Amino acid sequence: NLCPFDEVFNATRFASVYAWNRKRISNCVADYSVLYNFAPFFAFKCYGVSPTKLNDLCFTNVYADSFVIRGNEVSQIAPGQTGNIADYNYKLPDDFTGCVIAWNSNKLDSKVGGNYNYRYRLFRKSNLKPFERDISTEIYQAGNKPCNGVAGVNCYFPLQSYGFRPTYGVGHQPYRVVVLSFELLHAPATVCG
Amino acid sequence: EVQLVESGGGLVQPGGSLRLSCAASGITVSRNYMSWVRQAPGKGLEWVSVMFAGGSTFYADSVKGRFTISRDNSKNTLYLQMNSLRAEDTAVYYCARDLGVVGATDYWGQGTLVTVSS
Amino acid sequence: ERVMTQSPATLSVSPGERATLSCRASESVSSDLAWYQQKPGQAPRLLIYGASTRATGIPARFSGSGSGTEFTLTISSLQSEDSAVYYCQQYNNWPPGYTFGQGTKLEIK
Repeated sequence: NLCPFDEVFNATRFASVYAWNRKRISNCVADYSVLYNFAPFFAFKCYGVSPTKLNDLCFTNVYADSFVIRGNEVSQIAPGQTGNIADYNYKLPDDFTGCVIAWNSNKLDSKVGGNYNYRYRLFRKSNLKPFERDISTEIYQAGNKPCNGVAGVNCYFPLQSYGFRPTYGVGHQPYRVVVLSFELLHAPATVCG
Repeated sequence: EVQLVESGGGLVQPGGSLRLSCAASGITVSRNYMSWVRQAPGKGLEWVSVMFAGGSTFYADSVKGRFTISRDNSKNTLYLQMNSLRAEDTAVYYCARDLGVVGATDYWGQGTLVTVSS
Repeated sequence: ERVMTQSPATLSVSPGERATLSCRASESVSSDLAWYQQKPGQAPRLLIYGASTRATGIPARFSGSGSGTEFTLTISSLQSEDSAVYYCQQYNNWPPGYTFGQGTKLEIK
């Protein structure tokens, strides 16, 4: 009756912080025996819940949101934290209870040819509401028209590459991050153990 | 033409306050990453402050806690309020629109001298 | 906070020849750079961003090179008005960040 956390974390296909990936866990026994107890976890921290109580806590549903960001930007995934990734890309609430985990994927997702497949968000018109998927293909602007008919000025594309390549230092090594949010709204709990 | 014009430069006694203003043309500011730079006479340059297109601002450490950036979106202009000017801050301040990886800082302002009484 | 150091301080080359300016970083900077030419009397002017991409309009006479922690700017044929100060600006942390250099003084004869 074990949850699919295994796959979730080991699928090694993580897409992007741009239009992140989600999963709604339900109908399982949340073991946790491996969670925050596996060996290669680098950083784990939850707000609102203690780890052992967590191992004994029980809930109605779970939301996991995995993505990949640059190591120097992990400090921006935090309650109400302000920056770029946390203001225009993906913003977690202020009273968010749950924990995040981050791995230095300095080998798994990188290529000498440039593992820049993912394009993070660097141009947004207005700050994000918490958990607002804003995957879009538009041209952010300054002049009248967008780049379809203009060039140079007002020809911006919000999806900018990362350029992950091995010479990059630690501060620029792709960290894979996963955030857990436990919802408790009036419903029978299908996740406890 | 696209330009940034500045005002507020002058002289004020130390510890006093001042307010720098920046007007733009042919380009929007509300949706443009703004960055105020300054230059001491004869020395290099240093990033002073930045305001984003959503409002979340940031400041350098040397001036943290003393300067506050704001912008009158209604008439397409930027502003920087200063306080507690000490002996270092005598410098010329520039207004810039910085894009970053997609084109580094380009459009700059004529500048404004800021010296103190003594 | 990567500290950039320019070199040499001064350079005097006969008109019509090449000119070489080095700017040295302390960390890794990959291809995050730019070059500014601040003709004496007004604000600087952007010449070449990223690694070597020539800003719009900027005469082809300029050429940038280098990567990692070391970069170089090269001018094909200096005309009389090329005399100015030049600065290498890094931006490895863009929101919010930049770090300037000490500048270089270039003259003619």
